[PDB]
Amino acid sequence: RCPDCGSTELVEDSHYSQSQLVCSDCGCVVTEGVLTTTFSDEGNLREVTYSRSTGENEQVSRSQQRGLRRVRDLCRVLQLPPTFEDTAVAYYQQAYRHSGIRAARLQKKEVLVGCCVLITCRQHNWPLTMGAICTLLYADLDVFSSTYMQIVKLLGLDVPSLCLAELVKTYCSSFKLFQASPSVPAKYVEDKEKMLSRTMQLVELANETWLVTGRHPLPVITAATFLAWQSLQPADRLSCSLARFCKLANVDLPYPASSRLQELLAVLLRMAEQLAWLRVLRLDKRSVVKHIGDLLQHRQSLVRSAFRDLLLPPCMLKSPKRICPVPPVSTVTGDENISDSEIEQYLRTPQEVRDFQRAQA
Amino acid sequence: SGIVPQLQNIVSTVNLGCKLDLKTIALRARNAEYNPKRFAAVIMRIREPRTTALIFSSGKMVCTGAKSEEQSRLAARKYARVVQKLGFPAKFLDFKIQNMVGSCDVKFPIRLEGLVLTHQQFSSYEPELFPGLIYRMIKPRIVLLIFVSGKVVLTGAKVRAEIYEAFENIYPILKG
Amino acid sequence: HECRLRDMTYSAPITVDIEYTRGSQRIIRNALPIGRMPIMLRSSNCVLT
Amino acid sequence: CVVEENDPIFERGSTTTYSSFRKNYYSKPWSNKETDMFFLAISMVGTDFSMIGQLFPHRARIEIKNKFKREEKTNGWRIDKAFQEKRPFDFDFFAHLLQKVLAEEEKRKQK
Ligand SMILES: [Zn+2]
Repeated sequence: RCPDCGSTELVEDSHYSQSQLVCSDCGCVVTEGVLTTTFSDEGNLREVTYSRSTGENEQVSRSQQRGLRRVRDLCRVLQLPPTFEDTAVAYYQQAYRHSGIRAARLQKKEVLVGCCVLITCRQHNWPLTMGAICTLLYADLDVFSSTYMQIVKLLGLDVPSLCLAELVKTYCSSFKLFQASPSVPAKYVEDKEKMLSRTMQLVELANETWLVTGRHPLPVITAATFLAWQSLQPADRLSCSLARFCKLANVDLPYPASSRLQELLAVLLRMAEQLAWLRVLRLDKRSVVKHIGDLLQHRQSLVRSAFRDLLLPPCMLKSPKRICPVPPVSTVTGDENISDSEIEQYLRTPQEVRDFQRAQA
Repeated sequence: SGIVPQLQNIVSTVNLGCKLDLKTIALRARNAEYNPKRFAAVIMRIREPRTTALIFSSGKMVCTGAKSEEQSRLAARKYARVVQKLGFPAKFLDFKIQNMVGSCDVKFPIRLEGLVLTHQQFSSYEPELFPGLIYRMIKPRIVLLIFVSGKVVLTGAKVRAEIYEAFENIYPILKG
Repeated sequence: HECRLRDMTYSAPITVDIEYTRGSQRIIRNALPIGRMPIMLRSSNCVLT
Repeated sequence: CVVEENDPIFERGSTTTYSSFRKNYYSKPWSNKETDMFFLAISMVGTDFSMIGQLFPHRARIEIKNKFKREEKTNGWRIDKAFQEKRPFDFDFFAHLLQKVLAEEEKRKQK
């Protein structure tokens, strides 16, 4: 403030290579000159963190060191930026604060590292399936999932939803159909951008038609890219199958994917019946792929007409006439005891006891 | 909401106030199983209410499979009578309902992504592992398994009124 | 020019096919990243040539 | 150093892997007469899973447990009917019936 008049309108203005505080009313300065570090001394001085100037980073067990080095190599083999490494090691140090977590086996620490890098990639919109992570872990996926559920129940951190478009972008590029390598004939080669756009449209169609809820995404993505590859050239690709396509692409095909494919084909049929030329053509499960592009041209009205006539698992679509049958009200318990012969029926006779002892003698 | 949930499983424990010999009750009973190599407790199954109980040597016993609190009490009294018939001073003391699991249905599909987008801090949706969304409401501390089929499973309550209020509170969230 | 604007390196990833043993079973590979070599401009692999 | 003992195998080329997350435990199927003999063994011994597993060399304990649970869930009426009727413990004729079931399943595999 101003020492004489008391005006608190002090403004920082850059003078001729000089910093100072001055009031705009009387032009009087209250504090002039500023002390800044020189780069000549900045390169000499070594930085110290509060993680080291407090005694911490020395109480790091050999197991905690192994865990953090595992986090480092896991985020490095994925070719992740150093920001992902920092966030992952921060999450690991935060999760290691619990007594129940620090006292565990090597499998537990490894699946914890896997879940930590999974959460790290989930944070910054980086899609990565749990299968690709479990592939780099020396453990099974069931215990990995159990520990994941346990730690997300114990911590309750933010878990974004897996985006389908980014997952398609990550999954379509893994195929070798884009390059005309000698292992694949030139007839199967296609453009990456067109196939990616077709697969994105097909997975959007699956999303709006209840084909991403509950079921694993990867089989739906495989079915979508297979339909896209078939529609790009049904002249020389309709005769193939999903197994042939997966063998040619050198990618392990999902088991339910074919079934998912069938469902998607059914959806296509439910669209082809709405279009006049297609409903006159009288297509089938095989000849519907060639018009998939047309189905993707006006997919909105087609799915609206299909839904105005929802999607559910086939187990419940068998016309259930009895939905949630009401059980009979039998909450009675008699007066004190309904009967006593049940005990006589449940007890073992001496002959039965002797037979049991003789059977496993 | 016009829909009433249906309780399916009841879990309740009871102390007998006395020590038991597991080999004696396992040797003189036909519906009793005891394999100390893996599990050191006695498994018994009563048929009329269709329920299963676990008996421990420390005097504690637990029941599962009941539909209501009265059926669980009846099963506990039946097991107490069975234990008393084998020459043991079993008592029916400290009986309290521990957990209840029920099922219901809404008859319309549910978007499991809109829920996790609007109620992220109350649910943990992972379709890659389990198809059903897991919702954890903290005010009654109820865990709900939701499916695209619309049928919802509720657990974690202590009384039927808790299940009813949890369902009537989660119904507008599912409808919206 | 995009690498000049985005302040990032202009490199190409190295692919490698190898063979090894996990449980005394010969497991082979086809394409595995091991690093990135910076690509000099107007070289054989450069797009400008 | 072995001499021509192992063959090269291509596995896991480090691409995007499908998330299986499933362990389909192999379970031997159940036949009609096998179900009948399991029911009679239950009626003769009770609900002792250990004793049933001991006298079932062709089956497993967890398989017997799953079958018993499925039966209690689906055919509780037949379960109670079998539990009401009693039959003394047989050993020699039980082994004869086991040999008969072995011959029957061998003939079935021959078909
Ligand atoms: Zn002044």
